[PDB]
Amino acid sequence: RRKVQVSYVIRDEVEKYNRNGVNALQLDPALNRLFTAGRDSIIRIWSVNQHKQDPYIASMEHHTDWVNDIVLCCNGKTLISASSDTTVKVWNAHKGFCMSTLRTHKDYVKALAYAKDKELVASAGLDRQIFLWDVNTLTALTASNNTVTTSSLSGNKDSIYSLAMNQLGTIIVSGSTEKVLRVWDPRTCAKLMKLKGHTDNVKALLLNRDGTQCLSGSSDGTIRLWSLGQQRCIATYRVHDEGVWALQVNDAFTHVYSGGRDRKIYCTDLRNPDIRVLICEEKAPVLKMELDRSADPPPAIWVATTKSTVNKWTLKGIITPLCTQPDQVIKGGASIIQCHIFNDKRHILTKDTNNNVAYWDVLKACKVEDLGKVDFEDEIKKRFKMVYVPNWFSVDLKTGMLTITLDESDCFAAWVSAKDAGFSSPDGSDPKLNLGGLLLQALLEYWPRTHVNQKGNGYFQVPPHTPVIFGEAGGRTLFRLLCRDSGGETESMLLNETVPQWVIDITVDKNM
Amino acid sequence: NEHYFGLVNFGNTCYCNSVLQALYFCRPFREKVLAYKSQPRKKESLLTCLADLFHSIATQKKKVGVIPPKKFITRLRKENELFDNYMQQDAHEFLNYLLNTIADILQEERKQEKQPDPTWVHEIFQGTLTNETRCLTCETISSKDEDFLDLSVDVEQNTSITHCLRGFSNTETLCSEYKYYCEECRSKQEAHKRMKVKKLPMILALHLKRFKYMDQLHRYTKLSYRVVFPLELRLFNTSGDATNPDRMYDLVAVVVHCGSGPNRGHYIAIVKSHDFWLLFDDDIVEKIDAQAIEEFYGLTSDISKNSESGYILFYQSRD
Amino acid sequence: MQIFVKTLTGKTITLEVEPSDTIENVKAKIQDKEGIPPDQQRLIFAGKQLEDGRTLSDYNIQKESTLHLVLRLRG
Ligand SMILES: [Zn+2]
Repeated sequence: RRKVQVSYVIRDEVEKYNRNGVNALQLDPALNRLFTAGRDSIIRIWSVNQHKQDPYIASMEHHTDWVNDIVLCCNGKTLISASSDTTVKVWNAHKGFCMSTLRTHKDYVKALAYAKDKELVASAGLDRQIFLWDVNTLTALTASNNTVTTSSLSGNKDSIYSLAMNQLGTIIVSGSTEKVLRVWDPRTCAKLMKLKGHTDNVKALLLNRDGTQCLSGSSDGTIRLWSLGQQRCIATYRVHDEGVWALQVNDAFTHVYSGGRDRKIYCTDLRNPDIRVLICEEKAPVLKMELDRSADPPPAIWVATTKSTVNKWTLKGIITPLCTQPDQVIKGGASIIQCHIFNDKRHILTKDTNNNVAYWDVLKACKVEDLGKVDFEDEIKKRFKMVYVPNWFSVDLKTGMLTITLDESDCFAAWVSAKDAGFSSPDGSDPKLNLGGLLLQALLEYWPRTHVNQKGNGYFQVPPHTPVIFGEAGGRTLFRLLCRDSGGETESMLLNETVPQWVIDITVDKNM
Repeated sequence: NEHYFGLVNFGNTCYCNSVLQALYFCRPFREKVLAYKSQPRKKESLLTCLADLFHSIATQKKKVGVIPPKKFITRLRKENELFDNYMQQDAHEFLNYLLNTIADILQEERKQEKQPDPTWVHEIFQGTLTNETRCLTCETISSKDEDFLDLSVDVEQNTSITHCLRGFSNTETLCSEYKYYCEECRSKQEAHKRMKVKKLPMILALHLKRFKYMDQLHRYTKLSYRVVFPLELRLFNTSGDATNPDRMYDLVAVVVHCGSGPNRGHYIAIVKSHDFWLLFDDDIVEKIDAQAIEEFYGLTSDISKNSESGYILFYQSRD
Repeated sequence: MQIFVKTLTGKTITLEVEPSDTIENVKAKIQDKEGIPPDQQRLIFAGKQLEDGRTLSDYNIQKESTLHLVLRLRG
């Protein structure tokens, strides 16, 4: 086993806007919808329609880490997602909820691949594994006589960062840190080719319908064109200074739209390189791009960056820029990017992506104050606290929102007097409190099993909407819920199955 | 010419004697030790003792003989509880203690006058590494510079020391459970990590990591692999500076550890003086031809059985 | 903060530490990943063998520092 930890997230109940960057994008032409895969763990649905003050439709919240890739399939009915939490999740795309979680990957799941004709999806990641998924089987709610087997490709010698298939599902390729592309035929699961060429990692793959020709975007800076039939690189395009992360192609397979670390997006005629249209200079590095495919002159392109806003840039004109201002902009929110823990081990200072500064109470699980763009290191010294308290929690900023994590090894290290905590403690004179215990009790307050024949710790409550997460240390997530919903019956049942013994002792048995 | 003197073993002090002989046959180190005069004439330290011992060998009347280093050993034992016994110790740990202890003494002398300058220990032995860590999502490079007095290099079977140095400076991928916390990405990601020599030392001390811990069986073994060391060694940096360095080094001393295991054994230094080779085994001094040096590469076969094997190599920058 | 240790085979592990951590704390974290008992460990950094009673800030050890791990051949 691994140790199981308890986490919570300091956030508003609904986070309309991405609170970190966005790694992937999908368009439903039919419904005029854009899916963004968050690095704030959240997948979102937007309408791509005229002058709506909120293009916001909905948040799909299940993942506990970056959502790295999303595929849309079965006529926009189902969404498949890959995450750094090591799970592939299956969603009803119309309703916006999670049908299944796949747990076959043992590391970050980095990429997805879609063969539209076969309704086939593939996942790959850092564990050097590739699994093949029949989507109709994944979404069938019927009882099946077939035992639900999986098939895996094998071959990669290190971590996989990009993956692609053709419409037919004739061929599949992966880009890994081992520089080669590797090629399989899905339906056979057999290796056809290994392609040598790139000198660095490759994060972007596209194929033509036929599975005869491939484009690959690399951190070495080169775009490449391949003949699968000839098993050889046939062209190599040096359009960027730094790595290429994102490629789109036109319907015809003649122009490539490329993006990367150097913030500059270029349409580029494959047949003759020299003609290159510098579309735009984005404010941050380009992670992924999605072509609007209404027209054969593809009208616009949607671009995902390390920033939380998403832009559509028009292609209406077709080495200064075509465009200088976003055709359409989806609002972003701020990521918290710096965290300092004071010596009292109760207060946090943060600086966010908008250089804003805030003061937070970890124990009471809430913002104390907004300080609006002061000098941050000064502020740390300005609020210095001459106390020794041992460390009892860690902070995680991977999603852009504050995630506090409690682990057995030191959850209970911190013993503090009630007056020093600043609690009324009106009766008589005050005692030793253990901050870990008090917080766990606040988190699991609504859980019926805590109550003894009074509720919680008594001294305070968390925001009732505070999500609480149980998960293995750098491993899979066992369960998540909102603090207030632990009073539900199904929720209580899951709490019995997942809350580990060490938490039980304090919260229900009422030990130290 | 010169003096060739063995050192008496007192209990189990070969870890110490072997290292003294290496260091005495590092001319630059020897000369600076002979030249040492204290800023405060008053008080006796590990350096004054090394200095008295070295004068004694250097100003001895006959060409060959034996010194008992009573007074250095006594001072060693007084300074360091780890060596205050008759138990066998590790030569490399002593070399590190010694050099740093001297360096600390000389640094105090500099400060003493004024009532972050480098001592001649650092001058002779210090090099510098640049460690680069490339985050694989964001593709940022983070560079940190770290000084060293020696390189402790891992070994593998039937290779040269030059291959080991290559191994040391190769790009490793931090992944799986060793992911890099990247401040850009605010998350753990895979990383490319490389340590490259940024600045070469006048004398390159190599420490061969001849140990393997068995996690299952709760103890470690001694690696007696063949690891070959050439008499001349060529090192370099790649581009990025006013000056590119491509330097020959000559082998001047090997501290050899004899035995089949890590917890006990014997130490002997081989050294080069005036282009031929001597072997010092405490009091015994014996001259050997250059080919005899290959016994100390280690065993091709019967690896479990008893070996005599290079452990610390001193390479001197050609001059 | 995160630091590295280069272990006996060459492989690098990561450790989560704080500047106030003692070298003993550090060797325990090594032990967790590597099995090697603190008393058999030696760590070299900036050319110094690190002393059990001292802290990482005592040696100015900062994020991304590499410690070199070695055992002993007694003799
Ligand atoms: Zn990064």
